Amino acid sequence: EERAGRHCGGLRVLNSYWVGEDSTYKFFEVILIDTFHKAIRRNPDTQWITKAVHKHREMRGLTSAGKKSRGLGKGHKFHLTIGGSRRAAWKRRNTLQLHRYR
Amino acid sequence: VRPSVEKPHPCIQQPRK
Amino acid sequence: ASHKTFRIKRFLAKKQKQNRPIPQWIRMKTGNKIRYNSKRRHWRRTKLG
Amino acid sequence: TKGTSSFGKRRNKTHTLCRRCGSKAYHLQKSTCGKCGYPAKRKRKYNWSAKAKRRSTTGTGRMRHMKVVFRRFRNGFREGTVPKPR
Amino acid sequence: IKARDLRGKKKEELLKQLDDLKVELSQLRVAKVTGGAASKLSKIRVVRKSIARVLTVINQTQKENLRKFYKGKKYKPLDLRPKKTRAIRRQLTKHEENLMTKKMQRKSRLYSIRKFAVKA
Amino acid sequence: KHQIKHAVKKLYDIDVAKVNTLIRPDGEKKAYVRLAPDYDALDVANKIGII
RNA sequence: CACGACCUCAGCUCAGACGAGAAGACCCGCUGAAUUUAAGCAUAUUACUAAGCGGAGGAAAAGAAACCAACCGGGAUUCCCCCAGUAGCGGCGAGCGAAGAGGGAAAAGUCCAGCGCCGAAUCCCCGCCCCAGGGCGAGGGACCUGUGGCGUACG
RNA sequence: CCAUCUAAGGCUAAAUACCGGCACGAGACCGAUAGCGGACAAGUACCGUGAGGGAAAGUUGAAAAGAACUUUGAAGAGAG
RNA sequence: CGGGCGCAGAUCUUGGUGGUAGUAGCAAAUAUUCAAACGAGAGCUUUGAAGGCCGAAGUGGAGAAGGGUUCCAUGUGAACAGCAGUUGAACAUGGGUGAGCCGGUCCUAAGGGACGGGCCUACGCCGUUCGGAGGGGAGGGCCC
RNA sequence: UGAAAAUCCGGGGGAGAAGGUGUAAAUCUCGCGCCGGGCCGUACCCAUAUCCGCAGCAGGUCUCCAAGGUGAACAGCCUCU
RNA sequence: AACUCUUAGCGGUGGAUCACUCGGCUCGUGCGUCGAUGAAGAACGCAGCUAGCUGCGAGAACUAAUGUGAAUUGCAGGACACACAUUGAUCAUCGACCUUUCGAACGCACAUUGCGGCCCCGGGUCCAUCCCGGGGCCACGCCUGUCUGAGGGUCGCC
Ligand SMILES: [Mg+2]
Ligand SMILES: [Mg+2]
Ligand SMILES: [Mg+2]
Ligand SMILES: [Mg+2]
Ligand SMILES: [Mg+2]
Ligand SMILES: [Mg+2]
Ligand SMILES: [Mg+2]
Ligand SMILES: [Mg+2]
Ligand SMILES: [Mg+2]
Ligand SMILES: [Mg+2]
Ligand SMILES: [Mg+2]
Ligand SMILES: [Mg+2]
Ligand SMILES: [Mg+2]
Ligand SMILES: [Mg+2]
Ligand SMILES: [Mg+2]
Ligand SMILES: [Mg+2]
Ligand SMILES: [Mg+2]
Ligand SMILES: [Mg+2]
Ligand SMILES: [Mg+2]
Ligand SMILES: [Mg+2]
Ligand SMILES: [Mg+2]
Ligand SMILES: [Mg+2]
Ligand SMILES: [Mg+2]
Ligand SMILES: [Mg+2]
Ligand SMILES: [Mg+2]
Ligand SMILES: [Mg+2]
Ligand SMILES: [Mg+2]
Ligand SMILES: [Mg+2]
Ligand SMILES: [Mg+2]
Ligand SMILES: [Mg+2]
Ligand SMILES: [Mg+2]
Ligand SMILES: [Mg+2]
Ligand SMILES: [Mg+2]
Ligand SMILES: [Zn+2]
Repeated sequence: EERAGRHCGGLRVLNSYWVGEDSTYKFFEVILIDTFHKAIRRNPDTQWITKAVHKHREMRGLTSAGKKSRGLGKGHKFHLTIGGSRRAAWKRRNTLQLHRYR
Repeated sequence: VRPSVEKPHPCIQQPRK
Repeated sequence: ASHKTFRIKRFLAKKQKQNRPIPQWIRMKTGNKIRYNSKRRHWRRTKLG
Repeated sequence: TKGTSSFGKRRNKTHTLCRRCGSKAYHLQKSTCGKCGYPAKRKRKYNWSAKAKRRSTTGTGRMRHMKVVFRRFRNGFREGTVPKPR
Repeated sequence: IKARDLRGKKKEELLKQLDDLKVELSQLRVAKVTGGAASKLSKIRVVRKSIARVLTVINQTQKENLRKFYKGKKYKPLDLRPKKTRAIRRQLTKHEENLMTKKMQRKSRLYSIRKFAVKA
Repeated sequence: KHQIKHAVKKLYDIDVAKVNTLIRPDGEKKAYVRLAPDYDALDVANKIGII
């Protein structure tokens, strides 16, 4: 999905799924959305993807296929990423909180 | 203008007997 | 050399017009604060590449 | 030799003026500038040189069409109307 | 060569006044090389700014006519469109952001937060 | 050479035989317009204010 | 393609749009060292750091539980204090090291697919009529390989 | 046996961060070998093929009133 | 009450100044000489004469690369030209490079490098006459 | 075994075009006439003082032209421009 | 006599010290906006006399508009400026207008102001060919739709 969303810069990746397997290759199908088509901008249930914050969402770990690798969740399994990303948690746990009256 | 200092640009000396 | 490109010749023209001495009336205007052009280059001492 | 007798054979330009950064770094044989990365579409910058980034960052030049955005922002990008005449 | 006086004139006389100011500026460049005088070279900046206000009225008049011409047209030239910034031009218009689907129209009709107050 | 020849035929209404352009060392292009034999460059230079 | 429909795949300086680069303090996804420490050093440490690559926003990311707890039970996420230099990891050496509860800042919750009833009730384009908001056209399409309405774990 | 949630689809403000940018207020700080490399025509002059390296340099007086004029010297430079 | 709080040293940092010191030195490729002019000023500029060297693989006449106004005329003698200067490649004020037939432009050589495709998590890289439905000129009145 | 390409030409080929009794088609100017040729470089030094080596540095830097006498000589020595 | 050393006065060399500060540094607050509608950066050019810096783009040291209400300044000087009353000097603000070339840079390329094509307009040509000048265009990837197609790929009807 990162390889498809980069070749088609004018479209935003929605999701992807598995369609074929082999010993050498894996075949997928990526679903892209043209966020400037009127059939998509005039639908209130699809205007969320037309926002500027979703620019290249598949190469920031926001699609379902790429969000899994970030290792986030709720529970004793996912203490590493408490605070969003694993780097946000690592930064918080290493900042020396020098208070004003310590 | 010139730098303050510049890089400057052989006896073996072993007595035996 | 004698074989120049237009971009090189246009570059040498600007450096030739920048090498002019400071006007005399500029000195009296600034009260001898700017007496000499601090970017005067000589063709033997400074090369422009 | 390797010194004074070898500096006399220097009469062949290696770099020339680039078309994107105006610096004498455009390699002739490699056809690639050594300061801005021309003709690659992305300008080369590196975080291991804070001084090299400070000389060519945004704001060290003129900002012709960007200093106007700063002036139009303080009024809300107002366009299409005219002040009240006398 | 007055700002407000060049607007009542028409295109034929503005251009006629424009070229008559250029033939006067050309005669000042001739005197500038021939030696000129004090009262003669000091008018170069006056004529330069005169052809600027004459040419300004010509430019901002033809654009007002083009804006009246493309008024109501669905497709306008790119220079006649609002140039706010590249991010604003790609945002949802007032019509597209006010679109409220038939589900949250009913939800916003009978489940809207009311105005209440607590005694103590 | 065609624009310079056509410009002087309009600014002063004088025919030109040939034009020799030359970019001076300071970046300014200098032209040598040779007028037709029916016109005299001494009379034209006095009308346009050269002399 | 004798004459059509369709599927699949092409061409254009075809009508209208979109992507590129910059910046990068903060933010997101990868990649990734060694100086240094262990008085040597190889695991460890330095460090899931510097440098390298990609992608954004005024915030980003996270987020409405396949949670914590084992209690008379708590109830999205983020942040601060505390838990705590604690449980634990480690040539168990040097060193590393969270979390539940609790006290605070702020608090807002929800939409599809599926299930299947509603004569596709849906959408874009084009040509228009009225005062950003509503209609028309025996126009051209999209779509039954599924648009829209009701509806989502609280039934 | 009991407790708990319903995974492999989507959205969501506020508390949070901000050595970049625009515009401001302040200081038990530095006072021209200090404080930013840069109080000045400073990332300038200058060096290197290049990546890059990178300075020195503030102060007449309240007001130029910046020394008319005479005199010696070719003139700088002196004497009134 | 708060510190960027006390210097003789660190082949300390930066700036300045001494002894050495009117010292070393201005010694590679044969040479200068008389008169005159200009001038405040002449071994050194200019003119004339005399005597010499480079001796046509030149100390001659023209270019390429490179330099970029150093080219030319006039003026000045502060600084610079390691003595001097009436001189200069210095300083100041003006001026100067004219093309259908000189060269660039045009051609491909080595080689560089797009396109198709493949590869790389990626910025991108591999590859170069092979590989894609890669043919947008020519003709007959619609054919090819 | 000691280059490619632009470009130019000749031949083979006889598809086609030309007029019906004086011309026509066609002419590799075939004798001459008419119009046009844009853009860029162009000064100077090219080396015991205009390049590089911190400099007017005994170094380094690709070529063309090249006289008389002695002599085998573009050697050395002398002379003219 | 000289010369050398010491002390003090004065004068040189040198620049310390002190005083000054339109600079820096640090903290806090409000905003938090670039770009194919051509950005950042770069090149060249622009003032009567202008090298640099700053400001601008062939309308080039700024034009229009509005607020302000008599200057700019080195010497000039001259203002469609001033007795604003022929509605305005300057400054500030900045809703109009303008913004050369390179640059993601976009006809192909660039150590080249090199080499092209299409459409339209004016002139030379007036026998529409050719030449010159002007303007609008021609990159890559991708989306929706139109148009023109291709393959016994799957069929229908003959
Ligand atoms: Mg030199
Ligand atoms: Mg629904
Ligand atoms: Mg980007
Ligand atoms: Mg160790
Ligand atoms: Mg040790
Ligand atoms: Mg990094
Ligand atoms: Mg916030
Ligand atoms: Mg978000
Ligand atoms: Mg909880
Ligand atoms: Mg404790
Ligand atoms: Mg660790
Ligand atoms: Mg989200
Ligand atoms: Mg900040
Ligand atoms: Mg300082
Ligand atoms: Mg600073
Ligand atoms: Mg003062
Ligand atoms: Mg100290
Ligand atoms: Mg000391
Ligand atoms: Mg000697
Ligand atoms: Mg010899
Ligand atoms: Mg000159
Ligand atoms: Mg000379
Ligand atoms: Mg002279
Ligand atoms: Mg001397
Ligand atoms: Mg001279
Ligand atoms: Mg000079
Ligand atoms: Mg034949
Ligand atoms: Mg010559
Ligand atoms: Mg010499
Ligand atoms: Mg004694
Ligand atoms: Mg003493
Ligand atoms: Mg003293
Ligand atoms: Mg542009
Ligand atoms: Zn460059």
